[PDB]
Amino acid sequence: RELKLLLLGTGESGKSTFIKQMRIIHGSGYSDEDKRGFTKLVYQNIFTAMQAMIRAMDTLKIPYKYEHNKAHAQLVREVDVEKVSAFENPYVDAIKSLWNDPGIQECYDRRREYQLSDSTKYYLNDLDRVADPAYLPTQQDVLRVRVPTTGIIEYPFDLQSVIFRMVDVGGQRSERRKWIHCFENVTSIMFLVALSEYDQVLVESDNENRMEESKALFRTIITYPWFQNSSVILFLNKKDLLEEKIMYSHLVDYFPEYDGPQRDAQAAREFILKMFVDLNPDSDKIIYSHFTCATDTENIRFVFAAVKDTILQLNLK
Ligand SMILES: Nc1nc2c(ncn2[C@@H]2O[C@H](COP(=O)(O)OP(=O)(O)O)[C@@H](O)[C@H]2O)c(=O)[nH]1
Ligand code: ALF
Ligand SMILES: [Mg+2]
Repeated sequence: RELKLLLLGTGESGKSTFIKQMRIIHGSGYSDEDKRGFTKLVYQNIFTAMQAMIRAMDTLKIPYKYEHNKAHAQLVREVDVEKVSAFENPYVDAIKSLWNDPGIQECYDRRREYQLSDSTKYYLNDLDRVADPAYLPTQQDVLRVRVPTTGIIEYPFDLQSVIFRMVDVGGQRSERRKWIHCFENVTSIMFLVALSEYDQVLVESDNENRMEESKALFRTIITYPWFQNSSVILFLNKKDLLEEKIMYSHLVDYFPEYDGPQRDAQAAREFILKMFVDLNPDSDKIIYSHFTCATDTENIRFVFAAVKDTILQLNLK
């Protein structure tokens, strides 16, 4: 009855964000209790970002500008999110002072040297409103919250006239080996790759570029013999991150083969798309690609409007 889909990609790529977007558009919008729960999630995300960037500053031995905030920094090291609660007054001022500190700002601008959530800037801009006790996060705040998924999570859903069940899976290397069981009757595969992953290395490995791992995984998935009868769609996510990363980072250093002009977001996107589509072994196969940004509802709407039609045309029964 209902067709089975997979959302595949390396960790942090953005699969769960697309699941949230699909639920929001063609499902049930999140309720007040949902946002109340997500407030704590946002709180621990902010705490994790603060701790990670302080640890990065320490490892990189970058001096601080504010001596007083150093005390707060120590307090930051003492905060533990296992026995977590709502944000408290003594922490909001310290976080604001740290974020306003130019030294840690430069450290974050150098974020390529360590792992960090892409939502850090958004929450930092939010500042008091998010940290305000009267926290009423909007759909954007809920979408821009990071919660590492793990294990196979089937998400039943249906279109206006057809039923298409999705499957969200983890992207961490240790977890990918659990996918064996979700390939039983795949009707079409959606693959997510972070356009901005070209600069950051994996989390599980600090020496392998994320883009190389993503390309290897895409090749491995296409090489699967039993997917020959299933369509594949390559969602190029996080274009809004890449349009700034390229402006701030040169794609030549990551992949020198991209000899195109610098600062051209469209050129870099086209180069990445060509590089990924080249990995297919046999040209008779067709690969559909769509630039997108899971954090924007309109882009997901537009992409899905055609993805559903393509899937329906692919499977006539
Ligand atoms: N700015 C931006 N952030 C994104 C986009 N896609 C995903 N993210 C963020 O990336 C973080 C991690 O994505 P995640 O949901 O874990 O994807 P998953 O690893 O495949 O499950 C989330 O907190 C999202 O807010 C995007 O297109 N643009
Ligand atoms: F990297 Al994930 F769920 F965020 F596998
Ligand atoms: Mg996830």
